[PDB]
Amino acid sequence: AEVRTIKVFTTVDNINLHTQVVDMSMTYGQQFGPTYLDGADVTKIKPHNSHEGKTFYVLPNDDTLRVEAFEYYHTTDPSFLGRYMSALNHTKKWKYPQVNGLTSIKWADNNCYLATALLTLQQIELKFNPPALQDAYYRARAGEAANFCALILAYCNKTVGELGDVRETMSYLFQHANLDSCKRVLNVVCKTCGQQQTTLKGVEAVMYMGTLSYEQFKKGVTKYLVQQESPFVMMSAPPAQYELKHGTFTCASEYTGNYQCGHYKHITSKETLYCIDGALLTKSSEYKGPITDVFYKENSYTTTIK
Ligand SMILES: Cc1ccc(N)cc1C(=O)N[C@H](C)c1cccc2ccccc12
Ligand SMILES: [Zn+2]
Ligand SMILES: [Zn+2]
Repeated sequence: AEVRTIKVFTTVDNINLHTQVVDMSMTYGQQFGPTYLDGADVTKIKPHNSHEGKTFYVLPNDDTLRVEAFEYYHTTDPSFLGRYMSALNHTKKWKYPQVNGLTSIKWADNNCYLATALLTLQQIELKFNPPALQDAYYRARAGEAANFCALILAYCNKTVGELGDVRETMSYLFQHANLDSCKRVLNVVCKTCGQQQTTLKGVEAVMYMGTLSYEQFKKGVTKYLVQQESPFVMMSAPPAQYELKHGTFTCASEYTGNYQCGHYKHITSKETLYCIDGALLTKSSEYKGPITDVFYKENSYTTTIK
């Protein structure tokens, strides 16, 4: 049989391309292990004349790719690239409309939690350690968030169509952001026992579960905030009917519904109050509803309590 070939580029990061020659009589799986073309799995398919020149992903089956891959994703999960492509295969069909000055995601495949989280990240100062996330966040800020959402699914071990928790997701991303300058000192007091002062750093320093109001946390829940050093704070608690006031907060997640089967919305404080429901938009001067996460910006705070 006539043995024909084409040339292609393989990569793990789409930053280093490595020219390959493929036998057209064999599937890519017989030459590259698993193989993808914008996420679509091409392991079981044989080369086409049109694939010549095009860039193909591969699993890091050789030391170069392993290095390239860790340097780019900051992970060694042997399944990461696969889960990123499969997700990407899906998130590329999503629409990412600009809603109220920000990138959003039209509802599809239970992505309400990804949308609310993508709106939140555009609004708080976050610097990602993995290049993959740095690169995809920057393209994402410009309405091309298909890769950003697909990497989030793969970093948070979720599959398209499953519902996630906003707070759990953001927690994952925080583990990949550079939040080392972040500190938190708490003081707790009893009139009989004593007082316990905790100090927290990093991810734990910007996240709290039990209250939605920063102001309450500075007065007392007796636990009170003594010092906080962070670009922002995330205040979280199980959904409770709550009232947000223009100007007192940056953003917030509304979780309507039941445990692991509800709907998420994002409220943002700009010149007025806006509800960003995926690709839908309402404005209002006040807002009340089932709120679970409030986000407040910050630089430095020190208490006056003694
Ligand atoms: C969407 C989702 C996916 C995975 C997991 N593990 C949880 C959730 C989820 O529903 N979280 C909301 C905010 C929630 C959190 C905490 C307590 C809650 C009690 C009652 C209702 C909602 C509650
Ligand atoms: Zn006591
Ligand atoms: Zn208490």
